[PDB]
Amino acid sequence: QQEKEFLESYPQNCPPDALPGTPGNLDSAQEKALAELRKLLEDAGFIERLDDSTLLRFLRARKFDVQLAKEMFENCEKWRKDYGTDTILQDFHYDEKPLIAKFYPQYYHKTDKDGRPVYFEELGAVNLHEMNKVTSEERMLKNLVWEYESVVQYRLPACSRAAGHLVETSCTIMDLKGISISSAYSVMSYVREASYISQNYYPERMGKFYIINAPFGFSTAFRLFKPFLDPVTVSKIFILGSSYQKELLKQIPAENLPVKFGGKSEVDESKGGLYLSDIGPWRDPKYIGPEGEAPEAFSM
Ligand SMILES: O=C(NCc1ccc2c(c1)OCO2)c1ncc(Br)cc1F
Repeated sequence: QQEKEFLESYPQNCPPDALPGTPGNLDSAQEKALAELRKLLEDAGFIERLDDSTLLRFLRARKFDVQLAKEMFENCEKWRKDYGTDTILQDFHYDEKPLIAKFYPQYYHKTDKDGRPVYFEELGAVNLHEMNKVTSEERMLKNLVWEYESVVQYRLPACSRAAGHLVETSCTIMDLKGISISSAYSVMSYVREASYISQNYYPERMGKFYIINAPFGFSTAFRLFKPFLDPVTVSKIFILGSSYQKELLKQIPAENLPVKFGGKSEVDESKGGLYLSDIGPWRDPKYIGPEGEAPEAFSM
């Protein structure tokens, strides 16, 4: 089978200091639960996506409850059927991206110190009025699941090879510079849907989340209630104000961080600039495997 060929083409163990329940770091209890859940899925008829990394993501998502995790998996499979996710990399074509990239900037640029692909989202700059001139929110969400499928199929394997260990997760940087109460309400619908797709259909894919240029009240609230979030979440999520450069550089090598966020990585304006760039390990022949090089989101 070619799923066998694929998972053998990149490192499959997480580093030993990763949170427990991750691949390669399983205690006796968890080990039993994993094949127990697998058996049920096999019995239920599933053939696809029954690998350790996948099943453990759902397991870690339901505190290792084998039954709730089966529900989660089944629902996701149903969604993949209805939504058409298994074929989205062929069917969907976001050809309007060049026109609307400035309106809502979203790009993947290199990796962080743990080998995770970095996702940049400049939400603060969002201008939906201009965007809705050319696209719909239905189309914005397809592009989200398209990018997501790109990460799973092409970005994460390449990142795994480039780092020497399994990379299951992305590192998200969300820039609020420019956000207002007006525009906040205007993107709530999209963010809420994206959040639902993320948690329910792509569990445990979020590894680091940085919000930068947060407004004072938002920044403050997090600071005050920090002592009451569980320590696993408090190590994944960072809400930062206007001085985030040193915080980003602890997580992303300066050579991989865009100059505009305080690093050295540059992108030629000849290729459409950073808003249209997709640079990383997934574009390097040394780290591309039997999956082949990933697609590009648009024609040009
Ligand atoms: O969880 C993820 N990203 C974190 C995140 C960060 C901001 C968001 C969001 C999700 O959904 C809405 O806004 C996430 N990352 C990569 C892949 Br593939 C799937 C995902 F669900």
